[PDB]
Amino acid sequence: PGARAVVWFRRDLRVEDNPALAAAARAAGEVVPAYVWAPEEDGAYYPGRVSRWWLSQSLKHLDASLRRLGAARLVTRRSNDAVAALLDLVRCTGATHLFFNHLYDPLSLVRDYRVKEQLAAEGIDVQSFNADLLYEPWEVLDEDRRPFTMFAPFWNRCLCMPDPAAPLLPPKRINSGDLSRCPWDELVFEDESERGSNALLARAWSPGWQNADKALTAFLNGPLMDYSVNRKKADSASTSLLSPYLHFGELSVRKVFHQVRMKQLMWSNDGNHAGEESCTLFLRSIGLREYSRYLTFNHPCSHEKPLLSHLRFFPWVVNEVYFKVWRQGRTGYPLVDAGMRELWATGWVHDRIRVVVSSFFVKVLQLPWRWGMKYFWDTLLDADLESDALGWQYISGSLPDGRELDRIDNPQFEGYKFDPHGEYVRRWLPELARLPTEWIHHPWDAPESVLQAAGVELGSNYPRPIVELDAANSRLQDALSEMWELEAASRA
Amino acid sequence: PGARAVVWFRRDLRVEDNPALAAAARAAGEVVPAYVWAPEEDGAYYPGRVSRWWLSQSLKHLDASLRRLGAARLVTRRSNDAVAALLDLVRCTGATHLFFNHLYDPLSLVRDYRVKEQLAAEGIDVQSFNADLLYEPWEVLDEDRRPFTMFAPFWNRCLCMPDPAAPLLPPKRINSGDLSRCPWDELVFEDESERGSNALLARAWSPGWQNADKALTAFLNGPLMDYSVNRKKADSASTSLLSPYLHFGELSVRKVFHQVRMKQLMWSNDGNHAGEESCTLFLRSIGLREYSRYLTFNHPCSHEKPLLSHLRFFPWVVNEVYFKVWRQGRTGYPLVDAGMRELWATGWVHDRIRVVVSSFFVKVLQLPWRWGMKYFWDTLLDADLESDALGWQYISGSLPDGRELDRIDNPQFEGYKFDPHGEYVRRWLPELARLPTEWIHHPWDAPESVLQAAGVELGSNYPRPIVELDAANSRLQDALSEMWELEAASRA
Amino acid sequence: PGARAVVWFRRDLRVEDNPALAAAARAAGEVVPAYVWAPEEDGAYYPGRVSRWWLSQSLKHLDASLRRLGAARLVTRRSNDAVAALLDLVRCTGATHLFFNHLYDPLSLVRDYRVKEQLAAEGIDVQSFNADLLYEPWEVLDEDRRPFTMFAPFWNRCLCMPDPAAPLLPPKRINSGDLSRCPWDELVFEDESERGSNALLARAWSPGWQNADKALTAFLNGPLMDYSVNRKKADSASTSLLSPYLHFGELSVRKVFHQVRMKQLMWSNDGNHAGEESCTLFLRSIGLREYSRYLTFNHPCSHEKPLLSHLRFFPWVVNEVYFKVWRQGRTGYPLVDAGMRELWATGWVHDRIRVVVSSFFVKVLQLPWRWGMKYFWDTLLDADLESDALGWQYISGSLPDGRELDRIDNPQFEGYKFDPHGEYVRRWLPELARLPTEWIHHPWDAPESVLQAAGVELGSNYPRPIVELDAANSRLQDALSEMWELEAASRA
Amino acid sequence: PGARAVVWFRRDLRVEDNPALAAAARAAGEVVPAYVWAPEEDGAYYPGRVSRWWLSQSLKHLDASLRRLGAARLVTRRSNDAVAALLDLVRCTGATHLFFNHLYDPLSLVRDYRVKEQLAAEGIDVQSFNADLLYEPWEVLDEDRRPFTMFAPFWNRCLCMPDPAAPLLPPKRINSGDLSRCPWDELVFEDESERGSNALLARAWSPGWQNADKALTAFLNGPLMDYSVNRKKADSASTSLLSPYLHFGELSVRKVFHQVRMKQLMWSNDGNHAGEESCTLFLRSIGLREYSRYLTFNHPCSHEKPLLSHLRFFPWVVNEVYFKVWRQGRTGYPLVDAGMRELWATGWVHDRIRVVVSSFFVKVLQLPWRWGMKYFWDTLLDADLESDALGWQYISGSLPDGRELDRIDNPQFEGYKFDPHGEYVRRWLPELARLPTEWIHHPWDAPESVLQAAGVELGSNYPRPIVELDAANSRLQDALSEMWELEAASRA
Ligand SMILES: Cc1cc2nc3c(=O)[nH]c(=O)nc-3n(C[C@H](O)[C@H](O)[C@H](O)COP(=O)(O)OP(=O)(O)OC[C@H]3O[C@@H](n4cnc5c(N)ncnc54)[C@H](O)[C@@H]3O)c2cc1C
Repeated sequence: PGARAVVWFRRDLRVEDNPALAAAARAAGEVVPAYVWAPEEDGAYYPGRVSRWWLSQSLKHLDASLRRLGAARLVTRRSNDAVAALLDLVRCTGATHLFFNHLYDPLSLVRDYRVKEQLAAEGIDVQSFNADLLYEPWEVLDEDRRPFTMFAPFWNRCLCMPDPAAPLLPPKRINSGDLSRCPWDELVFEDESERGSNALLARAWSPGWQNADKALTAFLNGPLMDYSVNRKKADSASTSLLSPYLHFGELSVRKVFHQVRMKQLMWSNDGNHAGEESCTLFLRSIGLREYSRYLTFNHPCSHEKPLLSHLRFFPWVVNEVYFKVWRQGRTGYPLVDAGMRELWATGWVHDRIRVVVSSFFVKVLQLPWRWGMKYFWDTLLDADLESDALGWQYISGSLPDGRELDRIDNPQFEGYKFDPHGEYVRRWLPELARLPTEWIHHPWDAPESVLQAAGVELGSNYPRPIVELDAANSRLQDALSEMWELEAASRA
Repeated sequence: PGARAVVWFRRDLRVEDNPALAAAARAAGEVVPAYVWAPEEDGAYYPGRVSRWWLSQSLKHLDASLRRLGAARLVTRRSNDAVAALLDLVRCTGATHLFFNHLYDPLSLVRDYRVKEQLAAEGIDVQSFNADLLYEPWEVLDEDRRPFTMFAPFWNRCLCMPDPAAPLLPPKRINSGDLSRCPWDELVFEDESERGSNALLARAWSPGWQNADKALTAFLNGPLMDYSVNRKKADSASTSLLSPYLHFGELSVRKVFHQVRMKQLMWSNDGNHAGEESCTLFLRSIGLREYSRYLTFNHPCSHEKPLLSHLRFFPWVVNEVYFKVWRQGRTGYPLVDAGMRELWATGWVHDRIRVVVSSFFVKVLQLPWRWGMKYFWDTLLDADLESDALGWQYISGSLPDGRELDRIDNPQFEGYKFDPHGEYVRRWLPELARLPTEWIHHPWDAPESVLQAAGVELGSNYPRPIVELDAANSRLQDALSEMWELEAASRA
Repeated sequence: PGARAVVWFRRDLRVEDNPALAAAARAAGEVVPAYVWAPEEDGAYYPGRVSRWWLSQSLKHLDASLRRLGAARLVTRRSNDAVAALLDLVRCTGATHLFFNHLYDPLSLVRDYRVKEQLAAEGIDVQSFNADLLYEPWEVLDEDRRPFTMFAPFWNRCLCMPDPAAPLLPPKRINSGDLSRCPWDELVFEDESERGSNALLARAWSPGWQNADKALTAFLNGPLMDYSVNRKKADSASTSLLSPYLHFGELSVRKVFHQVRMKQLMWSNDGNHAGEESCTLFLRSIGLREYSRYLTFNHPCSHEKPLLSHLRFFPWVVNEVYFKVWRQGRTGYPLVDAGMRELWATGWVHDRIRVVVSSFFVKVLQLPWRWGMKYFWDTLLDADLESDALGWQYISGSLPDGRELDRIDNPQFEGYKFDPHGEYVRRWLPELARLPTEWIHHPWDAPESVLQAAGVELGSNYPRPIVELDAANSRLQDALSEMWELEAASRA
Repeated sequence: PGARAVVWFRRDLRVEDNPALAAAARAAGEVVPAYVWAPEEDGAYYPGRVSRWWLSQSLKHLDASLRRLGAARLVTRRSNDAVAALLDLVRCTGATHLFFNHLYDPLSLVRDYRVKEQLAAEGIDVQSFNADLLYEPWEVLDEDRRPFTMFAPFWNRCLCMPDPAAPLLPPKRINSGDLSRCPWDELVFEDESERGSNALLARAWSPGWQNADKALTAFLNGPLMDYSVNRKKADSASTSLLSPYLHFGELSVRKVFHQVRMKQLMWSNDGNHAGEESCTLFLRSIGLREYSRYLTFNHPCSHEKPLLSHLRFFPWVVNEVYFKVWRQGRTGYPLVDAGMRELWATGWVHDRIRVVVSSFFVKVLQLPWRWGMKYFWDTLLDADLESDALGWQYISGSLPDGRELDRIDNPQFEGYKFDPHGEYVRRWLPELARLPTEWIHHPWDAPESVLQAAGVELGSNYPRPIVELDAANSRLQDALSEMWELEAASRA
């Protein structure tokens, strides 16, 4: 009751199960809540074109959700320096207590300490807890006090760890203080050119604290049960579609764990024997994110010692027109192309068809992986540098469990794994909507009298394949050899 | 991992959010679970005819749910002495740790201590926690350290108390020990005469750990939202139908609180302004049970100083044929009679039409309230002596907030409150299915040429009213006067 | 275009597939439509208490349906003489052409001729066609030019007869003439006492031209398919519920034949092999009505030579209290009693449980069948003297295919045929809602310690059986013997 | 019963409401049914690539539907001469009576007479009736005995004509004769190259006698009611999707008229005031087909005096690469291009977006209309030369009510009429899935900094517009002038 504590959140835009919210209305009795936007010294790089578009709309949905729970306001202050914003706030607000939530990424790994040291020097009682992750990366260890180099045992230990915390209920209702009229900077998240041509994201995606709580609750009832068989299939709504919601924290990662585990229970005693297997498998898929946070917290992943050091001595072509063809739906490889048409039509693509397009980048285009990550970063809603780094490691050699860099997936039966009747291609790629599915991911291989049976005439409708696959798969093996050849040269 | 702890539950038949289960598989690594049946020295009285029928079926649904989570068995041991059964068990099981769950009733208020003292003397580490109640009755107090004499402020304080514990998730999976073959007594819950004629309960009710978890989850989606308006209406599925499930603990009382409070959240930001009011009102209705546990823990309610002391000097007629007519659907009062036909057809009746039949017992029949409670006890599934005592206090004078003993409700517009179009009567009472609803709860008052317009001919179809209301409502006031007259006589 | 023809309908209240409507707006170009109410010389007897209640509401639904198709009015004229009403109309209307629809019953068999002879004498061109029946009773004959004495071959011939006429579409839209203000008598259909206590019929039934068109269309989709198995079961919505609609003509009897036969088609090629059998069986059930019209047209059934001549020399008890117990739910026989509670609660009962109550009248009560028919006539909505005569013949000896008069059905497994789990009894008869279903139709036979297991105490709840079955089944056989004994006496 | 009559159908593949079927099992008592395939002297031209694919599958669905109704067989005989096939049949079958159904097209206008003259000379009683059309083209006339030159009054008269015949019910069940083993030629409908790449038609369309009966019955319940507003909108399932079914006769054109008109009735009395307007409007849309049959029966439309005589002296460019771009989705005009991607992906496109692509052919490509019709003929399922001629007349000058040839529709607000939010484009044309809908049908006009806001880069993704619209709309007006200029030259 003493003063007005304040919470400042960045990737925990939710009012349910927000320890920071449950801490501020737990010492103080006046709680004003804030978000800051110092992007320049958020450091290169930024959040990307669409990761903004989402972020703006979440805030709106946080502001008018916040306002309802307790009429202040979401107080928007933009500055050159983050640390020197909460100081701008704390005098402004007239507050003695700043509470927020942890963030594990490198770019804000150090920021929190220097929002602690600079703030503790002003006797301000900065404190922050854990709502973004399920098992705190420093909470899990390795037989005697070491780390995990693979996924397998990190999860297998986590499984018979204890149960992680049930989600806290929201506060009853909260209240401001003087919205003095202290710091109302309206925020700029999108450039004015791509305002209109952004919003079609809203036709396929609907961001928000609320909208994410039902994003999950409508997954459990439906797509969950027959998920174990279909998680690989990309031609249907086979997956949670819940990842940007979980990126920004709009959905509590242990709300879900509680709910999933519950459904498993009911299904077991229901006698549904494939609901449990489906239900365990999902949990592992959430575990992948938990490991992502673990790996960046465990390994440097900062400046320089890069994530993909070990391709340092790799020779790839710096070709800026191959990349543009990749950027769009014109490579020649339909699986890659449907994915590529969807990413940039809608801002999300199935996991398994991320690998096929992201492998295709490094593997057969032999182009600098930095280029891919930026486009990914720029054009994805569910972009965390953390799990999207992990996804670039897995896919290209690195991770001891990640798949073989030396092997180029053959699209025809990597396409039967992920699109068996071939109707993923042909919701995005109707140019070839009619060529039968034997070789819908092949069109080159298939005979020239069948192409005409279904009006694909590569070079009018659907373009001939960039880099005819055989001779990149040669040249990767030579390229890998120079890697091996010149890493032992500078092992001297 | 050291030995085999054991849990013994009585009114907490559930595997989710069972601290006892989460305690035994938390010291020990072998967990066998048990239930005992010493009814003779469970003390007069028993659990009643149907409260058994439910109990048997729950166990079955606990045994084969227990078995699946971890194949032992539900170990059934019947004895003359309860205390001397766990000793029979602990040697048998070869166990060092007995954990169970609290029960607040008087009949087992003392038992737990003497399952502690006798068990602590054998160095056995008896311990037990809180899963049956939401706010522990000793956790709430009164300004300076006193108690609550009404409902109003007990809840109003509880509301801005803290949030009560989120429900614990079930254990992953558990395991026996040697089901030596140590104590398998098969249990007798129903007499063999009323076996067949019991089970129609199963057509309207379906007991079980599981069945209760979906009893709730199908309430939230449907009847919850438009509950604030309809909680009084008894002609539709206006209520949770969730009370026997919550009596035996099959549904966690703070599973529900979490879920309710959540729905309130989503509805508030949904803009549904009547979902919140509906959602708060339900919560109070759960609060009524919490107060029930509070009142019995607070006030003696034991041997003798009875719950309804203050009718001690009341003169009622000991008439055993009035009671039999009450027992069935033949009183003459249709509201009372539909309720009475339903209680004994199905084992549950709406709250608000419990008061009309339970008032009718004390008020116009002027019959010994003990008689009512036993039938209630004998014929209800959702029978706890605790809340069903509280419901007999409220209804007859006692509780400072309970309604006036001196006033006899007039059935005609107490029937419009609770059955406005009159279709509760006429699902149970079709003898008069056709007399229009102006006076469907009246039939006496209504004119003798209308009775014939709808073929009620009181004394063939639907019997003339026992004790024509006017002259019991006289005689209660005289009866109350002798109470007042002879309580001041023995205030000498 | 010449003048204003007029249509007058009595048991064809519908605007679709009404040849009379399609004839008047086919010579004339002005069409006014009318209904008359001469009940006194409609002849004893009347239409019964509820057959009115329906009739009033149909007219209302014809008047405002008529008005919409073409704003006149339904013109209501009540008179002592029917014939002298259309003369009152024709001058009034200023009309040259009166068209209506055939009615096959005896009471209006002669009326139509003397609405022809008296009207043809005034040079008025009376004409009328066929919309009430499917195969015109004079259209079907017997090998060489004879009649049918059983059902079996009447239908078997009708089956490979030709297809009967598809239903005509309604007129586009029609128009009056001067609603001069010529004959507006408002009509009296119900006595003012039983106005209010009639309408609960509206809760279970909803009469009307329109409401009947969807009464059918919602039958085909649902209850039709699994009708072949369930037509006998009375515990569910196993049947069309379409008979009063079809009595008054609100549903075209060959609209349905077309629709049924269509569904059979689609199901056959659907591969549904039980939809065809179900679909044929329904058709026979409609055939029963067609035969009814045939039998009254074929056999005198008029004044006197009564339908049940051959029980003329039968001795039954004239007891007016047995009949009153029958009238209500108090006989002692639950199957009979549920039916009896439903008839008079709602105005319709399943066919198969009509026989059990209507047999019970003649067979074990041995009471004058006239008494039953009047109550049936008075309390049924789907009352045509035509098919409800046929149903009294079939059930009591007469019809060569009707079941044996000498045999009294034993209620226990006539009740398993028609109510196998026993939940028909116990939606209407909840007094015994709890006694298990082994002997729910028996209660006498079942042991006195089970009655108490389920609180039936015959003589408080559910009354002991009138005429304990054995000794009526004796006495029918003696009664039948005196019939046989004294028919051969007056074969002298 | 005398002999085996035979029916031969060509564009009436249905067993319900097939007068030919109802005629053969009405003189004869043995009925064998047949279809012939003489395509060479069916005359140029053929039926097109997909009109076959449908036709094969219908037969299959007729053969095994025929077989079930009555086990013969559909007897498939292919010949050089049609007339000399039924002679091959009639001896073969040993039959005296050949009945079929009328076809109004020119190519078989004469065939029927010379399947009559050659067959009547062999004393064979050829006869055939009317099942393909609703009002027989010789049944409607013009004030005094003339014809109709516009649609408007042809329908307005037809409306207050009489009601056309209700649909006949199928036969009960029929039977062969000796399937001697007389003429079983298996039929070739598709070339073996385009077998596989044809069938995806089956994913969007499902042909068949049966499948068409439910194609309609699921239209009435849903899309019918809100059809009056949405018939123009092409972005949803706004229309019957019932036209190929109605082309081949699989759906009876007066089954539907009956059903539609019925729904109108129920909606009127339902009070739905927009169901009637919607229901009338559909009927007119069926009327368009009726007029089509009328126009070809009325006007020569044969050899030579072509349908589009009056563009005889029109100069268009014979350019075979403009046409190929049209053939596919690459014109530059998104509305045109989505349509063009759908036609050839799926074999059907909305009516209103047929005009925009078919106008675009004649109007801005200024290419020979013959070229369009063949592709239409080749790639449509719902291809009748009859109504698809009429649709080419209407769209290009001809029909006195058809729209102005001189005016080129401006795509931007012809696209708001037909695709208001722009989601038709972007189910077929996702290359531009993201450019906002202000100018999704414009992409040229819209500014070069917005193209980049949504990654359209015309010349990588979605190609720059063939013939930049302005200067075809110039050149049509010059082209029209030479028409006018050189028709008056040869009016000399
Ligand atoms: C004469 C009388 C007798 C009663 N006997 C019992 C009994 O034997 N067992 C029992 O659980 N409740 C009893 N109650 C309380 C209340 O009527 C029942 O909880 C109600 O019948 C349950 O219906 P429900 O499932 O729709 O509860 P809901 O309205 O759906 O809400 C669920 C919770 O409401 C609680 N509740 C609501 N009202 C009360 C109340 N007055 N007192 C205590 N709890 C309340 C119940 O514990 C229940 O768990 C009695 C009330 C009266 C007036």
